[PDB]
Amino acid sequence: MGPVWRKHYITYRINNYTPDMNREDVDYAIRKAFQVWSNVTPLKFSKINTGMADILVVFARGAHGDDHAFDGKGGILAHAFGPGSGIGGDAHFDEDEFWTTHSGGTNLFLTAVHEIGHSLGLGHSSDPKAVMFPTYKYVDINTFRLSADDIRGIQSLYG
Ligand SMILES: NC(=O)[C@H](CCC(=O)O)NC(=O)[C@H](CCC(=O)O)NC(=O)[C@H](Cc1cc(-c2ccccc2)no1)CP(=O)(O)c1ccc(Br)cc1
Ligand SMILES: [Ca+2]
Ligand SMILES: [Ca+2]
Ligand SMILES: [Ca+2]
Ligand SMILES: [Zn+2]
Ligand SMILES: [Zn+2]
Repeated sequence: MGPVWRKHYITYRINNYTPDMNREDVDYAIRKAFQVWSNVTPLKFSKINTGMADILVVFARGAHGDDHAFDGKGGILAHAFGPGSGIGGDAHFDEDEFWTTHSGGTNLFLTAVHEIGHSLGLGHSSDPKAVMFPTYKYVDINTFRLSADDIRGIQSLYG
């Protein structure tokens, strides 16, 4: 349950870029992460560079202006606010992690799929195979799929 977006057109904006990855790789990871969720819902996501986006994507360090401070390398990798105005929906990634396109460090795509889950109103899964399982663990992103539980979860919220 919990809050949900009351529209099917949702915008996002990348507030800033980790220096860990090149810009196009960050854009790609985020775009593909939204696509994962749009593939199984009526939701559509558009990136904007100018304007008032629903979901702000932010990389930040330690105490960064909200009530969910980061903890340096390891521990919490990211956090996101559920649907709502203002800071609602926004997804924040811990810059003290080393973000990657791959298995080294912390994979941005996989983390973003999880965080966008939260941005859309999903909670955690008890399926060790679900992207909404509470702890990060790398899986081959080339064959990544939502689990049936993730799909049940998001379809119960939208459509
Ligand atoms: N423990 C781990 O496996 C890695 C660290 C590994 C490392 O050292 O690199 N950390 C993690 O997996 C941590 C653990 C957080 C904790 O202490 O409870 N989880 C997190 O960082 C959560 C964020 C996450 C999970 C995943 C994931 C899960 C399954 C498959 C693929 C990716 N991707 O990002 C944090 P959150 O759920 O958004 C969150 C944040 C703040 C609040 Br308040 C509430 C919820
Ligand atoms: Ca917002
Ligand atoms: Ca951390
Ligand atoms: Ca970093
Ligand atoms: Zn934050
Ligand atoms: Zn989570």
